[PDB]
Amino acid sequence: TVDQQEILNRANEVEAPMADPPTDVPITPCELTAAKNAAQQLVLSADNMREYLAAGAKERQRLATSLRNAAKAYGEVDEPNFMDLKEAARKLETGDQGASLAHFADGWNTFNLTLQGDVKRFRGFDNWEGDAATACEASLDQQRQWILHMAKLSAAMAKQAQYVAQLHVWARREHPTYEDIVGLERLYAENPSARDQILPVYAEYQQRSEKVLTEYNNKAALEPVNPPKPPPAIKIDPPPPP
Amino acid sequence: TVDQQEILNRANEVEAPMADPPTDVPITPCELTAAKNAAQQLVLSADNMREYLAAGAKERQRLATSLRNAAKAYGEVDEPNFMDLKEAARKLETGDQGASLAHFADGWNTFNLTLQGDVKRFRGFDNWEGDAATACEASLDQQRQWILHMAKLSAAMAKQAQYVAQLHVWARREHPTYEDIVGLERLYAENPSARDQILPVYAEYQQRSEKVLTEYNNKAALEPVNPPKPPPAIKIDPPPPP
Amino acid sequence: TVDQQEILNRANEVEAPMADPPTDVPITPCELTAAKNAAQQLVLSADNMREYLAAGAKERQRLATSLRNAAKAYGEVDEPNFMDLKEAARKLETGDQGASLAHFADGWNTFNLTLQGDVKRFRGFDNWEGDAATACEASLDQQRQWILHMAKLSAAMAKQAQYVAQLHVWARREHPTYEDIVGLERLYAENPSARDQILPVYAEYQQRSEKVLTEYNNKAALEPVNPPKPPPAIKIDPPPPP
Amino acid sequence: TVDQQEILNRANEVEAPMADPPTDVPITPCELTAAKNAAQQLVLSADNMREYLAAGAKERQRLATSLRNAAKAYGEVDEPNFMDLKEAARKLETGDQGASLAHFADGWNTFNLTLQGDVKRFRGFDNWEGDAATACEASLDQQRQWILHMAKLSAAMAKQAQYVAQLHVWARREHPTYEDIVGLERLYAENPSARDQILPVYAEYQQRSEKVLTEYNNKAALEPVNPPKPPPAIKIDPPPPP
Amino acid sequence: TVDQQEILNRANEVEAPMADPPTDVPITPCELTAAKNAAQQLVLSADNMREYLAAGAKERQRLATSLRNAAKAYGEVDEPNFMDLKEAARKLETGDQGASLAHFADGWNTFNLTLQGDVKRFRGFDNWEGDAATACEASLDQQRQWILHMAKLSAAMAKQAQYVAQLHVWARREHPTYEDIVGLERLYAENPSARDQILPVYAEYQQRSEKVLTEYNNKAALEPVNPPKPPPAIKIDPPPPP
Amino acid sequence: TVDQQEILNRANEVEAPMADPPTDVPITPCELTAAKNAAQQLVLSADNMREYLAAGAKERQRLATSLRNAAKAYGEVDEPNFMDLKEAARKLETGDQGASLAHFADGWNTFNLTLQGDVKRFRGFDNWEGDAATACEASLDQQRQWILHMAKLSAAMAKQAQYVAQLHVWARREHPTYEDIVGLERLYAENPSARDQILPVYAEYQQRSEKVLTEYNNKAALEPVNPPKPPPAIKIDPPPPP
Amino acid sequence: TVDQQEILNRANEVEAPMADPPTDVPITPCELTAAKNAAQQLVLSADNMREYLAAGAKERQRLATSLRNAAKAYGEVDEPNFMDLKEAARKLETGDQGASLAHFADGWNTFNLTLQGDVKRFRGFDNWEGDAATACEASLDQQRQWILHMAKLSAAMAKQAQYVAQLHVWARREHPTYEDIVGLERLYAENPSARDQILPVYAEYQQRSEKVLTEYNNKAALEPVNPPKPPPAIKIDPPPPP
Repeated sequence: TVDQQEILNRANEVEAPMADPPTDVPITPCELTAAKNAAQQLVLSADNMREYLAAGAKERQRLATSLRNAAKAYGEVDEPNFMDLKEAARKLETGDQGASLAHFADGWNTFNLTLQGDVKRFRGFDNWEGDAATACEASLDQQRQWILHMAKLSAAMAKQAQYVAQLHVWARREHPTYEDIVGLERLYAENPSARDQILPVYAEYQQRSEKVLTEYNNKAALEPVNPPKPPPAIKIDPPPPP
Repeated sequence: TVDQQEILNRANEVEAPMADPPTDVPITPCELTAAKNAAQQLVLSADNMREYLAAGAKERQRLATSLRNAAKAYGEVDEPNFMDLKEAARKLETGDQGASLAHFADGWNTFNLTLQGDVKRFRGFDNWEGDAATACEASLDQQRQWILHMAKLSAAMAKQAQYVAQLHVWARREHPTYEDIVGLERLYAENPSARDQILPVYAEYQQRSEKVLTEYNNKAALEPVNPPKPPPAIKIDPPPPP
Repeated sequence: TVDQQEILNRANEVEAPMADPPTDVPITPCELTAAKNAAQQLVLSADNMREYLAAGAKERQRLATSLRNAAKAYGEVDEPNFMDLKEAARKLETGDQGASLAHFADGWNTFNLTLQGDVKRFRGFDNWEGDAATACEASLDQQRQWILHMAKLSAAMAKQAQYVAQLHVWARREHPTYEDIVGLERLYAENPSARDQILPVYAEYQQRSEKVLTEYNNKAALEPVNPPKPPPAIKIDPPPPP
Repeated sequence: TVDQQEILNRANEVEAPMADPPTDVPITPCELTAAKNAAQQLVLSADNMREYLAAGAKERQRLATSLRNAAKAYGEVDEPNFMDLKEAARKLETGDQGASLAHFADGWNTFNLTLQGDVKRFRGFDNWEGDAATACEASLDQQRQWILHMAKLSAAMAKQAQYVAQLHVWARREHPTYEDIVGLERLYAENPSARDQILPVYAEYQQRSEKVLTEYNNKAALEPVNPPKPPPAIKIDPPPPP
Repeated sequence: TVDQQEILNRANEVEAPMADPPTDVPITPCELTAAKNAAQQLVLSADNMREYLAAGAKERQRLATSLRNAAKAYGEVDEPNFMDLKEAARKLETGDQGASLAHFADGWNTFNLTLQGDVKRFRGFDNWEGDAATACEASLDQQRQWILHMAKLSAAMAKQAQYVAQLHVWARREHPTYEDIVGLERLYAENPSARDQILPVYAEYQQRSEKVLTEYNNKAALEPVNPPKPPPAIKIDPPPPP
Repeated sequence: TVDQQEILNRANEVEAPMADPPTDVPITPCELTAAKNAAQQLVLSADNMREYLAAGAKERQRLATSLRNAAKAYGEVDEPNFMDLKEAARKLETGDQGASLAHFADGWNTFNLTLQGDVKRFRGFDNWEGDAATACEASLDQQRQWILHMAKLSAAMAKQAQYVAQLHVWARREHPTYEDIVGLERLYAENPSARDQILPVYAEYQQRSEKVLTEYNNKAALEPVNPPKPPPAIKIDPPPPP
Repeated sequence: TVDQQEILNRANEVEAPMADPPTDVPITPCELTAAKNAAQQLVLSADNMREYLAAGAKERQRLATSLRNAAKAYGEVDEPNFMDLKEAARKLETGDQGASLAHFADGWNTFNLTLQGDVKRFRGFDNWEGDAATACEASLDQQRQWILHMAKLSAAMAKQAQYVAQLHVWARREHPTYEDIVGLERLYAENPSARDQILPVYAEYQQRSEKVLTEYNNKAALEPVNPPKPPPAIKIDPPPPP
C-alpha cells in the first residue's frame, strides 16, 4: 500500500543541497555616477537573491522534516570649457570597461540552467497514494514552481548586467575620445587665428558629449530584482505515542 | 441500459501507450556562449516535456483503473586587436551550423501531429449513460485538453529551435568571415604605408562584428517551456463485497 | 393551454439531420516540411470538427427525446552548393500548388452558410408556455449558439486554408525558379573565367532563397482548431404511471 | 391614485405594430466565390434579423398582456496561360456591380432611423406609481434598450453591405480589364517576334491580378450578425376572483 | 437641531425649472442620402434628449415632494456618363452647406454650460443632519451626476453636428465642381478630335468623385445618442396623523 | 496613556482655515465662439472647485468637532467673399490674446503648491493610541488624500488654461492677418487685370483660414473638471453624563 | 525551543536608527515660473518623504516594543518687441543652471542604495518557531517591502530632479542667447536701411523662443511623489501577571 522507504529516500533527496549561487562581484564599468549606481544595484540584487535562496533551503529542510513525519506516521522509523569635457571623457574611460559585468552575467546565466537542471527532486511519488500524498505533492510542486521562478529571475539579472555592459560599450564608442580632446585643446592654444574655425567643431564635441551622458543617466538606471519569499512547507506533526 | 464490455474496452484503449517523444539531442550551432546556453535550454525543455508526458501516462493508467472499477460496480468482472576579432569569427564558425536544431525541430513538430492524431481514445461513451458516465467523460475531456495543450507546447519548442537556427544562419551571414580577417591581418603586416587606409575598413569590421554578437546575446536567450502537470484522474473506489 | 402536437412536431424537427460536413482532403501545396505539416494540421482539424458535429447530433437526439418526454407528461402519446539550392527549388515546385486547399476552403466556407441557414429549428415555442417551456427554450438557445460558434470555427478553418494557399503562391513567386538555377549551373560549369562575375549573383540567389524558406517555416505553422464539446441537453424524465 | 385608462392605452400602444423590416435581396456583385459567399452571408444575416424582430414583436405582445393584467388588478375591465487570366477578369465583370448592395444598405440604414423613431411607446408612466409600476417601467426600458441595440445592428449590417460594394468597386478598378487581356492575346498570337517584349507586361498583368483576387478572398469574408434574443417580458398573473 | 425652513426652501429650489433645451432643427447639408440620414439622426437624438430632460424634471418634482414630506415629518407645515457625374455634383451642392448644423451645435454647446451652471441646487444641507438627510443628499447627488452626464451628452451631440458640417465642407472642397463638369461636357461635345485627350481627365474626375461619395457614405453615419433615464427619487411617505 | 491636550491642539489645528483659492476671472482670448465657450468652461470649473473647497472646510469643521468629542470622552474639557475672411480675422484678433489665461493658470498653479504645503495638519497622533485613535487617523488620512487630489485637479485646470492660451497663440500665428486681407482687397479692387493672378493667392488665404478655425473649434473644447465631494468625517458622539 | 535572547537582540536591532535622509535644498535652475514651480514641487516631495520616513521610524519602534512583549511572554525579562524677447532670455539665464538639482539627485540616489543596504534587520528568525513567530515575520516582511518601496520612490524623485536639470540644459542650449539679442537690437537701431533684412531673422528668433518656453511650461510640470504611509506593526499585548 504505502512504502515508507520511498518516503525516507525522497525526504533525504529533498534535503540534499543544491549548487551554490555564484559569488562574482560586479565592478563598475567606468567612474560615472550612473555606472557606479548600476553596479551597486547589481550587487544588492545578487545579495537579495542569495538571501532568498538560503531561505528556500531552510524551507526545503522543513519540507524534508514533514516528509519524515509523514513516513513516521505509518511505521516505526529509526570661453571653451575644455576641462569639463576632458573630465567627462577621462571619467568615462577610467574603468574596467564592462569586463566584470560579462563575467557576472555568465555566472548568473549558468546558474539559471543549474537551477533548472535539478528540479527532479520535486517529482511526484510512485508507490505513495492517499490524502497526505496529494498535499505533499502539492507542496513539492509549489517548491518546484518557486525554484523555476527564481531561475527566471537569475536570467533576468544576467540580462540586466549584459545590458549595462552593452550600454557602456556604446557610450564609449559614441563619446569623443580623451586624446582627441587633448589634441584639440593644444590646437586651440597654439594658434588663436583659427578660433573662428575649430570652435564649431568643439561645440559639436560638446553636443555629442551631452547626447552620451544624458543617455547614460537615463538608460543605466536599473530597477531592483526583488524575489518572492519561498512558499511555506506543509507542517505535518509527528504522531502521538499510543 | 449499461454495457460493461464497452467500459472494459474503453479502459483498455485509454491504458494503451501512445507514441514515444523523440530523443534527438540539440547540439550547439557554434561555440559562442549564447548558442551553448540556447542548446542547453532546449535540452532541459525536452527533458521537462518527456517527464510530464510520463506523468500523463501514469495519470491515464489511473483513469483506466477507475474505469475498470466503474465497470466492476455494475457486474462481476474477471593597435588593431585582430586577435579578438578573428577569435570571435573562429568561435562563430566552429560548429554544427544549426544542422542538429533543424533535426530536433522536425522531430518535435512531427510529434505535435502525432499527439493530435490519437486523441480518439478520449471520446465520449455510446451506450453508457448515468451520473458516473458524465464524470468519466469530464475526466477524459480534461485529459484530451491537456494532451492538446502538450502538443501545442511541443510545436512552440520546435519553433524556438527553428528560431535559434535561423538566428545563427543570419549571424554567420552578417559577421565578417575568418579568412577575410586573416587576409586583412596580412595586408596590415606586409605594408605599414597603408596603415591610414585599411584601418577605417578594419574599424568597420569591428563595428559590424559588435552588431552581430550583441544581436546574438540578445536574441538567443530562450525562455523555458514549463508544461502544466497532468490533471488528476477521477478516483472511483471499488464496490464493497455484499 | 398546451398543444402537444406542436411539441411532437418540434421534437421531430430538432431530431431531423442537418447537412453533412464536406469530405475534401487537403493535399500539401509542395514537398516542403512546413507545407506537409500545415496540410496534416488541416486534416486533423477537419476530423476534429466532424467528430464534434457528430457529438452535437447525438446531443440534439437527446434533446428531442427530452421534448418527447415533456410532451408525454401532458397527454398520452402514441564552392557554390548548387545541389542544395536546386533541391530547395525542386521541393518547392513539385506539388499541387494549392489547388486542393482552395477546394477545401470553398467547401468549409459553404458549410458555414449551410450551418447558419438551418438554425430555424431552435426557435422558441408558440403555444407552449410554462416552467418547462422556458428550460426547453434555454436548451434550444444553447444548441443554437453552439451551432453558430461551430459555423464560425468552420469559417476560421477555411481562412487558415486560404492563408496557406496564398503563402505558397507568394513563396513560389519570390523564390528563384528551378530552370534559372539549372541555367546558372551550366553557366558556372562552361566558363570559369566569369567565376568572379556570376558568383555575386548566385550569392544573391542564396540569400533570397533563405528569405523564402525562413518565411515558409515561420508563417505556415498553423494553430489547431479545437472546438468546444456540445452543451448537454436538458434531461426530462418520463412521468410515472399512475 | 392609479388611472387604469392610462394603463389600457399604454398596453394598446405597446401592442401596436412597428414598421416592417425591408425585404430587399442582396444579389452578388460578380461571379467570384468570395462575392457569392458575402451575398449569402448578408441574406442569412437579414433573415436572422427578421426572425428576431418577430420574436421581439411576440415579447411586446406578452408585455401588453401583462400590462392589461396589471390594469385588471385594480378595477373591472371590459506558356502564357491567358485562359485563367481572362477567366478571372470575365468572372470579375459578369455581375450586378454592387447595384443591389447599395439598395440593400439604404433600406437597412433607413430602418435604423425608423426603429429609433418609435421608441416613444416605452416611456415611463405618468399617473401610475407603486411597486408594480417600477417593474413595468423596467420591462419597458429593457425592451427599449433591446430595440436600440437591434437598430445599431441594422446599421452595422448596412455598413457591411456598403463595405462589400466599395471593395468590389476597388477590385474592378484595380484588376486589368477583359478587353485589354483579349487584345494582348491577339498581340501575342499575331507576331511571335515580340515574345520577349510583351511577356514582361503579361507577367505584370499576372501579378496585379493575383494582388486583386487575394485581396478579394481576404476582405470579402464577412462575419455574421447574430442578434441577441429579446428579453422576456414580466409575467403578471391575473387576479383571482373573490 | 433641524431647521424646517431650510428644507422647504431647498424643496422649492429643487422644484424650480431649469433652462429649456434649444429647439433648432438641423437641416441637411445637401441632398445626398447620407447627409439626410445624418440630419434625421440628429433630429431624433435631440428629441430623445428633450424627452429625457422632461423625465428628469418630473423626477426633480418627485424629489421636491419627498423633501416636503421630510420637512412635514418634523413640524406642522402650512461612353462618358456625364449625367451621373453632374447629378452627383448637383446633389452635393444643392443644400444649406452646413449653415444649420453650426447653429444647432452652438445651441447645444451653450446648453452644456447652461446645464453645468445650475447644479448649485443639489448642494448638501447645512443645518439638517441625521439619517434621512444622508439619503436626501445621496438622492440630490445622484440627480446632480445625472445632469452632468446629460450635459456631457449634449456636448457630444454638438460635436457630432460639427463633425458632419466639417465633413460636408471637405466633401464640397474635394469633389469636382458642377460648372467644371458642364464645361468638360461641352468640350467633349464640340470637338471629338480630342476624345483621346480629355477622356483621361474625365476618368480622373470619375475616380476622385468616387473617392468623395464613398467617404461621405462611410463618415456621415452617426451613432445615436441614447441618454440614460433619470434615477428614481427617494420616496419618503408622509407621516401618519396621531 | 492618553494626553487630551494633544487632542485639543490637533482639533484646533485641523479646524484652522487654509489659504483661499484665487479669484481671477479668465476672460476670453478673442471673440470666437470656441474661445468664449472655453473661457466660460474655465469659469464654471473654478466655481465648482471653490464650492467643493468650501464643502471640504465644513467637513474639516465636523472632524474637529469629532476630535473634541473624543477628547471630552476621556476627561472634563472646558466672387471673392472678402467680408467673411476679414470678419474671421477681425474676430480672431479683437481680444485679450490670452493675457488673462496666463494669470489664471499662474494663480491656480501656485494654489496647487499652497494646498500641498499645508497637509501637515493631517499627521498621525503621537501620544494617543487606542481604537478611536486609529479611526481618527484614518479620517485624517482620507482628508489628506482628498486635499492632495484637489491640488492635482487644480494643476490640471491650470494646464487646461495654459493649453487654451498656447492654442490661441498658434491660431493667431497661423491665420492670415487682418491688414494683409485688407491690402489684398484693395489690390483686387484697384486693378481687375490681375484677377487671374491674385485669386489663387486669395484661395490659399481661404484654405489656410479654414485650417485655423477648424483647429480652433476642435481643440478649444475643454472637458469639465468635476471634483469629488469631500469624504464624510467620522461622527463620534459626546459621552453621556453619568 | 524558544531562545528569548535572540528575540531581545532582534528587537534592539529593529529599533536601531537607520541613516538620515539628505537635507539638500533644490534651488531653481532659472527665474522662469515653471522652473520655480518644479523646484518647489521637489522641496515638497522631499518634505513628504522625510515625514513618512519619520512615521516609519515610529512604526519600527512600535514593532520593537511588540517583539519585546513577545519575548516577555516566555520568560522574565529585566514694431519688434525686443524687450519681451531679451527679458525671456535674461530670465532664462539668471539662475543656478541646474547645479543644485544635480546635487539633490545625487544625494537622493545614494539614499536609495543606503535604504536598500540595511534591510538585513527584517530577516526571519532562526531559533524562534511557533504561531507568534510567523506573525512577527510577516510584520517584519511588510516593513521590509515598505522600505524597499520608499527607496524606489527616492530613486524616482532623483530621476525627476535629473530630468528637470537636463530640460534646463536643453532649454538654454536651444534658446537664443541674451548677447545675440542685444547685438541684434543695436543692429536694428543703428541702421534702419536693413529693416527689411534683419526682421525675418528676428521673427525666427521669436518663433524659436516660443518653441523653447512652450516646451518649458509643458515639460517642467512635475507630478508629486506621495508615499504610502507605513503599515501598522503587530500589537502584542504584555502578558498578565499570574
